[PDB]
Amino acid sequence: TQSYTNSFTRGVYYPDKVFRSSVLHSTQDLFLPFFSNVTWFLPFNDGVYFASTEKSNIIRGWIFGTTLDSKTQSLLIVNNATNVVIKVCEFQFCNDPFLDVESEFRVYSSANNCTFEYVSQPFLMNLREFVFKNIDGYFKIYSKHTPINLERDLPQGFSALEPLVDLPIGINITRFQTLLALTAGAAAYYVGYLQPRTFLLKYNENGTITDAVDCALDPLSETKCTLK
Amino acid sequence: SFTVEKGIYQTSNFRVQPTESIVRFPNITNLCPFHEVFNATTFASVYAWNRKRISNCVADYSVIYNFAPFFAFKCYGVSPTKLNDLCFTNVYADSFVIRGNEVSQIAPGQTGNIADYNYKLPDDFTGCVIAWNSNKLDSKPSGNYNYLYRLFRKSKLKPFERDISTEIYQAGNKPCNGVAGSNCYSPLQSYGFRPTYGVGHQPYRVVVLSFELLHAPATVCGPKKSTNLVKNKCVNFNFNGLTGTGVLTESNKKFLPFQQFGRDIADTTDAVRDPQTLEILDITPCSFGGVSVITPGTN
Ligand SMILES: *[C@@H]1O[C@H](CO)[C@@H](O[C@@H]2O[C@H](CO)[C@@H](O)[C@H](O)[C@H]2NC(C)=O)[C@H](O)[C@H]1NC(C)=O
Ligand SMILES: *[C@@H]1O[C@H](CO)[C@@H](O)[C@H](O)[C@H]1NC(C)=O
Ligand SMILES: *[C@@H]1O[C@H](CO)[C@@H](O)[C@H](O)[C@H]1NC(C)=O
Ligand SMILES: *[C@@H]1O[C@H](CO)[C@@H](O)[C@H](O)[C@H]1NC(C)=O
Ligand SMILES: *[C@@H]1O[C@H](CO)[C@@H](O)[C@H](O)[C@H]1NC(C)=O
Ligand SMILES: *[C@@H]1O[C@H](CO)[C@@H](O)[C@H](O)[C@H]1NC(C)=O
Ligand SMILES: *[C@@H]1O[C@H](CO)[C@@H](O)[C@H](O)[C@H]1NC(C)=O
Repeated sequence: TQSYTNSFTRGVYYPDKVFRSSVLHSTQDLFLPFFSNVTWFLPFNDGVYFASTEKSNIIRGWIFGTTLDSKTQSLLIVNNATNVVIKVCEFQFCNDPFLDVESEFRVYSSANNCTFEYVSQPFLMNLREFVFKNIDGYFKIYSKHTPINLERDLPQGFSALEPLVDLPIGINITRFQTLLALTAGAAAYYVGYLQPRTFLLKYNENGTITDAVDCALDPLSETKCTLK
Repeated sequence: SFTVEKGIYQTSNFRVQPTESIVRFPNITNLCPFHEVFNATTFASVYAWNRKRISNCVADYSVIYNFAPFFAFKCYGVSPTKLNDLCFTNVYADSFVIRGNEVSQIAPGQTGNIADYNYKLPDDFTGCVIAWNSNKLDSKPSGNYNYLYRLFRKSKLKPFERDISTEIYQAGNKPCNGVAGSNCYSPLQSYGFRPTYGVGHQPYRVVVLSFELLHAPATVCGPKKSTNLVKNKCVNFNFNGLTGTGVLTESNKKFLPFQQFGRDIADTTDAVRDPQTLEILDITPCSFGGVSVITPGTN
C-alpha cells in the first residue's frame, strides 16, 4: 500500500536540553530534509519519522527488533487506557500481528527472557507526530500533539518535537512494524526518514523554537546560513 | 627601579575569593531492597541456590551492617569503605545454607565438596561474602532434613553453575538401571540440625554479592550526598555534574519542563535549575578588576 507525498517543513526536534532566548543557533545533527519524499500508507536505517491522524487509536505500539523473531531482543511498546509497557523480550511475532480487544496470541505466539522493564503514562492521548532514534546505547523518542483543522495533507506550519524519555538499552534496531486493534477498518499514517544535515534554528524570548532554515536546500538558504 | 616619576601605574589584579561550597543532586528514591535478600526465613539448599539480579536503583550498603554480628565478612576486590564511591552495571545476590565448618571453602581457589560440587567461584571474583549463624531459626530437637546437598557427581562444576539433576550415581561396572543398592547411590544427602549440635555443625546462612562491568551504562550507583543551598554570596557549586564559581540569585526565566541549564550568545552558563527542588537560579561571576597606583615623583 505504497504512496508518496511532500513533507514540507515538518520534523524539527530540540537537539538538547539547553535553554536559549532570542538567539539564532546552528546545529549539526540528524533531521528530516525539507521538501522530501515521505511514504504514505521497513528498514530502520538511521531514524524514523512517524505520524497519524486517526481518532480511533487503532494504531498503538511499535515493535522494534533486529530480526522480528524470538532469536534476537525486541523492543515492545503498548499504549492502552492505563499505562505503557516497554520490554526487551524476544517474542515470537506473527505475519500480521494485531490486537484482539485483548489477547496477545495474534500479536505474538510466545514470550521468553528479558532483562529490562518500564511503566509510565501512555504516549497517546488532530495530528500526532513521532520520532524514534537510537544511538550510543540510548533510545530517545520525541512527540508532539497538534490540533489540526480539517485537511487531507500535512499543514504548512512549524511544530517542534519535545523529548519524552531516554532508555539505556544498547541493542541494535534494523526493522520495525505497525500494530492495529480490531471487523474491517481503515488506517492512515505516514513514514519518514532522518538524514545527517545542518540547520539554523531560531529561538524566541520564551525558549521555544519557532522557525528553521535548511543549509543545503538552495543557494539562498546557504547564504542565510553563512550570514547567520 | 628605585625611582618613580609622576604618573599612574597598573600594578596587579584582584579577585573575590569563594567562601564555601555547594553540592546538589536529585532525590534518593529508588532504594535497592536488600532487606529481601536478607530476611528470607527460607534460604533453600546449597545445591539449589537462588540467584537475584539487582538493577536500576540506588544501593546503600549501610543497611547490611544493621544485622547480627557476622561470622564471616570478607571482601576481595573492593574496599568495604569505598562501596558507596564506586558503582557498577548490575549486582547479583546468591543465598543458601551450609554447615558451620564449610564456610572456608566459599572462596576463590578453594577445594572441597561444597566448593566443587555445589557452588564454584571464579579466580577473579569481585565482591564480598556474608556469613552469620542462624542456629536459633534453622534447628529443631527432632532433626532438620529440609537442607540437602550434593555428595556424588560425575565431574566438577564450572564457576557460577547449578545442577538439579537427581539420578542414581553409578559407581560399579554393571548398569544401575535406575534402582539403588550395590554401587548405586542417590546423589543428594540431607543435613541434620538440632539445637544441641556443637559449633561447626550448626546451620549458617551465606549471602554472596557479585559486581561486574560490561559495555553498558552503569544505571546502578551508590547514594550520593548533597549540601544545603546558599544565595547572594561568592560560592562554589556543583549542580548535577556542572562545576562553576559564582553568586546564586533568583531568576525570572521561563524554563520549559525539560531543560536543565541556560546559555547566552557567547555560550556561557548563566542559569541552572536546582535538582532537589525545581527552581530556576541565575548565576553571576564574582567581581574582579585591575589595581592602579597614583603617585607623584619620589623626589
Ligand atoms: C535471557 O537469558 C539469557 C541466558 O539464558 C541471556 O543470554 C545472555 O545474554 C548476555 C547479553 O547479551 C550475554 O552476554 C550472555 O552470554 C548470554 N548467555 C546465554 C547463555 O545466552 C539473555 O540475554 C537474556 N535476555 C534475553 C532478552 O534473552
Ligand atoms: C517522491 O516519490 C518517489 C519516491 O520514491 C520518487 O521517485 C520521486 O522522485 C519523489 N519526488 C516526487 C516529486 O515525486
Ligand atoms: C493496560 O496494560 C497493562 C499492562 O500490564 C495492564 O496492567 C492494564 O490493566 C491495561 N489496562 C486495562 C484497562 O486493562
Ligand atoms: C547490531 O548488529 C551490528 C551488526 O549487525 C553490530 O555491529 C552492533 O554492535 C549490534 N548492536 C547491538 C548488539 O546493540
Ligand atoms: C512568554 O511568557 C510570558 C509569561 O507567560 C508571556 O507574557 C509572553 O507572551 C510569552 N511570550 C511568547 C508566548 O512569545
Ligand atoms: C527482618 O528482621 C526483623 C527482625 O525481627 C523482623 O521483625 C522483620 O519481619 C524481618 N523482615 C522480613 C522477614 O521480611
Ligand atoms: C526532594 O525531597 C524534598 C524533601 O522532602 C522535597 O521537598 C522535594 O520536592 C523532593 N524533590 C522532588 C523532585 O520531588
